[PDB]
Amino acid sequence: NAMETPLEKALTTMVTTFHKYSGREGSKLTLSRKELKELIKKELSLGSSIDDLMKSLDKNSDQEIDFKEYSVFLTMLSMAYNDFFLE
Amino acid sequence: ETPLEKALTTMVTTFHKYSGREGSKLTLSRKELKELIKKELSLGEMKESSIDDLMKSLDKNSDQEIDFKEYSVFLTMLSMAYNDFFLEDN
Ligand SMILES: [Ca+2]
Ligand SMILES: [Ca+2]
Ligand SMILES: [Ca+2]
Ligand SMILES: [Ca+2]
Ligand SMILES: [Ca+2]
Ligand SMILES: [Ca+2]
Ligand SMILES: [Ca+2]
Repeated sequence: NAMETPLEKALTTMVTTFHKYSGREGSKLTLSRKELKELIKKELSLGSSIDDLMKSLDKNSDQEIDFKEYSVFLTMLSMAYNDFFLE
Repeated sequence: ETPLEKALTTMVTTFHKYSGREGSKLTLSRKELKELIKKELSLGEMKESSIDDLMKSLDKNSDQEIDFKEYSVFLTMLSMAYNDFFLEDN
């Protein structure tokens, strides 16, 4: 939909990126650690601290990252750039 | 460079496009929040009553400014809304 604003397209990409990787194993509604790392490896530039990331994110302790837990991860990455924003 | 990386960059630069217009360059006034919503989201014009309520819900420290952390709660409302749409659609 070309008529979506730049922000709308961004938010859409955040949502589709989750579901692109959550449907590889297990529930398609959640990311396993394997699935998380594969989104991290392929979609981000972050190349034992995953499993620590995994734990910080898994607020319900169910071993899986759902959409609300992934949104917190995205905000972490956003804030890291916002902290040092130079106009 | 990835779509997801450009998306997160957009979250930041959009905030700053409007937060730097007046007052603190790092926070959105009520004016700046209303202008962000008007321009950067499609249709659905927000009434003054609606801006008030969203302002008061986001402004957890009552300084009448929306900082990036408070603004991140709004982005999540929008993501969550589209997630529900994507789930139904798929
Ligand atoms: Ca899965
Ligand atoms: Ca979980
Ligand atoms: Ca979380
Ligand atoms: Ca401002
Ligand atoms: Ca926009
Ligand atoms: Ca505030
Ligand atoms: Ca907050």
